[PDB]
Amino acid sequence: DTFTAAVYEHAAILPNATLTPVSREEALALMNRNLDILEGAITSAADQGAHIIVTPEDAIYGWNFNRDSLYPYLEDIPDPEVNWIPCNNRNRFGQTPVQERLSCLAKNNSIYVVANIGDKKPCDTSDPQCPPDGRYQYNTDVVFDSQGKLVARYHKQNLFMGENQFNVPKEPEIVTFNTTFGSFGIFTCFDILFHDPAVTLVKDFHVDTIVFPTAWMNVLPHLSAVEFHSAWAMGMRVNFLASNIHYPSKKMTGSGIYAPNSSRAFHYDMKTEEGKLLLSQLDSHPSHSAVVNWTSYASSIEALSSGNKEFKGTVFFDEFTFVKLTGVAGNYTVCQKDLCCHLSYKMSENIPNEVYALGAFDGLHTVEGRYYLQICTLLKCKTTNLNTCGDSAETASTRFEMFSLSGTFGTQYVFPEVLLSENQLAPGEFQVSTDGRLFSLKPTSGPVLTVTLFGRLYEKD
Ligand SMILES: *[C@@H]1O[C@H](CO)[C@@H](O[C@@H]2O[C@H](CO)[C@@H](O[C@@H]3O[C@H](CO[C@@H]4O[C@H](CO)[C@@H](O)[C@H](O[C@@H]5O[C@H](CO)[C@@H](O)[C@H](O)[C@@H]5O)[C@@H]4O)[C@@H](O)[C@H](O[C@@H]4O[C@H](CO)[C@@H](O)[C@H](O)[C@@H]4O)[C@@H]3O)[C@H](O)[C@H]2NC(C)=O)[C@H](O)[C@H]1NC(C)=O
Ligand SMILES: *[C@@H]1O[C@H](CO)[C@@H](O[C@@H]2O[C@H](CO)[C@@H](O[C@@H]3O[C@H](CO)[C@@H](O)[C@H](O)[C@@H]3O)[C@H](O)[C@H]2NC(C)=O)[C@H](O)[C@H]1NC(C)=O
Ligand SMILES: C[C@H](Nc1ncc(C(=O)N2CCC3(CCOCC3)C2)cn1)c1cnccn1
Ligand SMILES: *[C@@H]1O[C@H](CO)[C@@H](O)[C@H](O)[C@H]1NC(C)=O
Ligand SMILES: *[C@@H]1O[C@H](CO)[C@@H](O)[C@H](O)[C@H]1NC(C)=O
Repeated sequence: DTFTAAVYEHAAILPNATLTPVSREEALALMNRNLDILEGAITSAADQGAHIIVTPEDAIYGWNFNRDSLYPYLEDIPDPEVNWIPCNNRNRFGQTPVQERLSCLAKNNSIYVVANIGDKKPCDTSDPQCPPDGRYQYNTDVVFDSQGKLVARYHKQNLFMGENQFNVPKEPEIVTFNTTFGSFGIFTCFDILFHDPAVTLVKDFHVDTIVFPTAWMNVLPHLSAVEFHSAWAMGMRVNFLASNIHYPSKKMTGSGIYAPNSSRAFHYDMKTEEGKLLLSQLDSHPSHSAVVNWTSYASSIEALSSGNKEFKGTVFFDEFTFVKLTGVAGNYTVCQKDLCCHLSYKMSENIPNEVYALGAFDGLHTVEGRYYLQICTLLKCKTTNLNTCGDSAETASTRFEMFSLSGTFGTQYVFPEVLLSENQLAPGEFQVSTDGRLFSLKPTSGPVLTVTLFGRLYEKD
């Protein structure tokens, strides 16, 4: 059994903003301007045979808000158990025009629709956890099945820096929906960097596929959307539908359809202002059985290089211990604290004025979010100057005939990243071994920007 997956990257119409909160009518008009565009993508996807379509986080109202300015955009989204088709019973829960339209879009096009909107939950001064505002406001994913029925509601657990317009639920919501084309899990944006609910859906609830509305700000060399989201799908052995906001001025671009084996379709564009609809086939029940011990090989072998010239380099405000790669071929080992990284490589030719380095990082990230990292990276240094290794580099000229990366990871959550010039994925030019080695299967189709083993130690957060 297979199915056709669709994702839409959306150039959103943002509200004029801000000062005084708009009226419901002004809020609704903006939301309908965005919905008219999403309607175009949903209908085409459905006409092209897609069983499900994911639309981005904040796609209907954007991201510039405080609690009071956000309020007029919010609807009380009921509990999915309530058994409701808003397209067939429009006023069951009072004034709900957005839910009604999303329900009709899914129903009239006979397709599952995943969208991100805002939930309002009025509360009284009685419960202590109730805000002085008189309500809870949540960043909410809604899922409508092919008949227009609300089948899932997910309130984002992991809020980002300055997302002050929203609340966090007391307990993480582990939201799943079952279909004739697999079991589906859902989470949003920054959730992909945490354990709850992301890891739990995969490891405990055994979902086949994740639907992921995102409004992702790209941070090279490891946290470009297409790169990290496909790495997480590969590391977690799950299908993954990433639907992102298109806003190049904020480095927002990178939607795709990912399988456990490799990427299946992807989109990156920093040049145009246009959205993009992607479609691709996937297995309904892929194999999740291909287990990897990430420290196996690396903890068995001895250092591949001795007494080398090592230097400190900054990668996304994190201080990595690096080792320059000298020669068209080599074997290097570099360590930082409990982590030892090993690389075996051979370039297609040595390109002049292009420096590559092997980096190790074992520590806590703190800038704009706290999370514990263990990273082994083969990266293209931005320039020939070693103090530029770990800086955001978008192009490279060095292809590689072979690579084999590994590390002494103190975690089972390691995401394998392969990123080519210019922010292009490499399907299926690489594989991961049961030993925890990220290695090439052919010479790379294009020049390499990075080959990384991105590990998360959730317990040390
Ligand atoms: C989400 O929805 C899914 C889909 O509906 C639910 O999964 C279904 O659960 C049913 C109940 O447990 C399963 O029914 C039993 O099936 C076996 C036959 O084995 C299957 O053969 C199928 C046809 O070839 C095949 O689709 C199926 O799935 C595959 O399983 C293999 C592993 O073997 C895996 O590799 C694949 O990826 C895929 O999952 C199996 O191979 C029957 O023997 C069994 O017996 C009957 O019991 C009935 C009573 O329940 C009775 O009517 C009858 O007389 C027999 O005694 C059941 O019919 C069904 O296989 C399974 N489908 C899939 C695709 O998983 C899932 O439970 C839902 N989850 C939640 C949380 O709600
Ligand atoms: C993944 O592979 C590694 C390597 O085999 C596994 O880690 C190893 O786990 C064993 C336990 O089975 C550890 O042994 C212990 O050694 C210490 C002394 O050093 C002591 O407490 C005991 O003598 C015990 O035998 C071993 O040290 C450890 N190695 C490392 C580097 O952590 C790992 O658990 C495997 N995981 C799976 C699920 O396959
Ligand atoms: C690389 C990664 N990118 C990232 N992380 C998180 C969010 C996120 O959750 N957003 C939610 C809505 C959003 C609020 C800010 O304005 C825009 C819309 C962005 C977006 N991009 C990252 C991680 N840690 C620090 C910095 N960046
Ligand atoms: C869906 O169809 C119903 C009638 O079939 C119609 O009233 C409604 O406007 C349609 N909605 C959309 C957004 O297609
Ligand atoms: C790297 O290691 C492999 C395996 O030991 C070896 O075949 C290869 O020649 C080495 N290359 C260099 C340049 O050290």
